[PDB]
Parts: sequence; C-alpha cells; structure tokens
Amino acid sequence: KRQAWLWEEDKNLRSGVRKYGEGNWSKILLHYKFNNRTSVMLKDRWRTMKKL
Amino acid sequence: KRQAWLWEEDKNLRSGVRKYGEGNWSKILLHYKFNNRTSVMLKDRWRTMKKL
DNA sequence: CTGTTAGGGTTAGGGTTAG
DNA sequence: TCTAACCCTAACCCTAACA
Repeated sequence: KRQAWLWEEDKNLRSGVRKYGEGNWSKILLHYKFNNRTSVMLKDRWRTMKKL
Repeated sequence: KRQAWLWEEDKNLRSGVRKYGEGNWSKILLHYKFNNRTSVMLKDRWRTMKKL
C-alpha cells in the first residue's frame, strides 16, 4: 500500500544523509527507523525532497 | 475535447486486465486499440467501471 | 541467488472540470 | 446539481551493471 512519507521518516533520512552520505541508502536504512521502506524508497524520497 | 468511452474500448480494457492484470495500464495500452488514450485514462476508466 | 544505486518510466489516488 | 472523464505528481517500479 502506498504510504506518504511522514515527518519523522523525513528527519531520519536527512540525519542519515548528513552522517552516512548521499547515495548510501542501504546503510541509512539500517541505522534509523523508517516505516517498512526499502533502500530504493529512500533514494526516491531524496529525489522528491530536492524537487520540493 | 472530452471523450466518453465506447463499448469497444471497454471490451479491450477488460480483455487487457485479464491478460496482463489490473494496474499494468501501460502494457495494456500497448496491446489493444483505444481512442487516443493514455495509460492514466485506462486506469481512471477501470476505477469508474469498478464504481459501476 | 541475494543485494546495491542511478535514473527513466509508471501507477495510485485525491483533486479538478466538462457538459 | 451531479459525476464520468480528466489532471497533478509523490510514491513506487524496472533495469543496467555490477558485487
């Protein structure tokens, strides 16, 4: 089921990119809580954040 | 302008869903004739067909 | 086979008309 | 007034090219 990205997931993604680096989606996924997301979904959300 | 759906288009759409499955709009659009429609239009028609 | 990421392609679903 | 047809676009998928 399609799930909009919540504020806390967005925060974790940004924290993850600052610490682990842009592109290291799998590593980011392993260090923070996300709502049943895969590393591809993180990559995609990052692209959307840039667009917004 | 606006274009209501003819019985032929509906037949193809339903045949398409059976053969390719619901949600595979672009593949369906590629294998049957439709009145200048996009994959999104097929998806919207299916929704209405379900709502009727 | 399990898993990875970049990037183009596609779909879900709530909102917007046309008539 | 009502609603099927159409729009917007974030979210998600497919594929290449590897490890």
